[PDB]
Amino acid sequence: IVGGTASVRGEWPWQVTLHTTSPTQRHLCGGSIIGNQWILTAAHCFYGVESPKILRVYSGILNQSEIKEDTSFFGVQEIIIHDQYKMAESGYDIALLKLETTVGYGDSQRPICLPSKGDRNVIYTDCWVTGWGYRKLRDKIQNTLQKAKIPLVTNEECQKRYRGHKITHKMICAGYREGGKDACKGDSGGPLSCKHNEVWHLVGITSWGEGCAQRERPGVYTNVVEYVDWILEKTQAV
Ligand SMILES: COC(=O)Nc1ccc(NC(=O)[C@@H]2c3ccccc3CCN2C(=O)/C=C/c2c(-n3cnnn3)ccc(Cl)c2F)cc1
Repeated sequence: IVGGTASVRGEWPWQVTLHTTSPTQRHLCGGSIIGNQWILTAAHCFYGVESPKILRVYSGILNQSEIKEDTSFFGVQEIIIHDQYKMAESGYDIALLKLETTVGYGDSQRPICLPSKGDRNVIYTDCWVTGWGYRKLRDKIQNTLQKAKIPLVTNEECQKRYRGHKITHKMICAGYREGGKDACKGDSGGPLSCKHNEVWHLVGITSWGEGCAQRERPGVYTNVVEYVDWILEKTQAV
């Protein structure tokens, strides 16, 4: 996160840190708890990931220093990547992780609500991007979970900012015209959470952008409301 501040413990209880153990253990991507065995993240996180056996999901973490060999995590049973996904810049940048065990809900770890189909017309005024990513393009994974409040940008304005790309309605952009506050390397897959009628909704999945927090280069997120039926298909299968 560029231009962010340290979060408080339990502020984003749906935020997870997805680690890979190959070749050594390290933070790979952010993610969100959406169900007791379901993590919603970005499909691009799994480039070259051959098996779910190298993945570890950590919930209820404020600081990366909380994670040692003895720290409990959730194993990943299945990686489900959207069938139409090719690359982040083309859309469909969405994946589900089916966990090997159930997440026990509490004040440190709980699910974020998916946006409603009726909430497609609603205007979100209080949106936040969170993660352990870089603070500048050449930086490092941060110890403490950072947060930044960012305004949502219309599809029309976002398309003006990205000539040469096709910004579809399955994408949602966010950022200040002048830049300064945005997601950066290591934040991808994490949430873009918006508070509406005192309830937090998973509005976007941190996906891509040209650089980090650049003037007139908003962050591009998977527009979660457009994938609600896909999420239900995968998580509510008979
Ligand atoms: C040695 O340890 C490390 O350096 N760890 C470390 C650990 C993890 C990442 N993740 C990434 O780079 C991941 C990642 C993960 C898997 C496969 C590929 C990629 C590439 C994209 N990506 C981002 O985080 C997305 C950046 C991003 C962004 N940036 C543009 N350029 N940089 N940021 C601007 C706006 C928005 Cl919305 C973004 F979402 C990097 C370094």
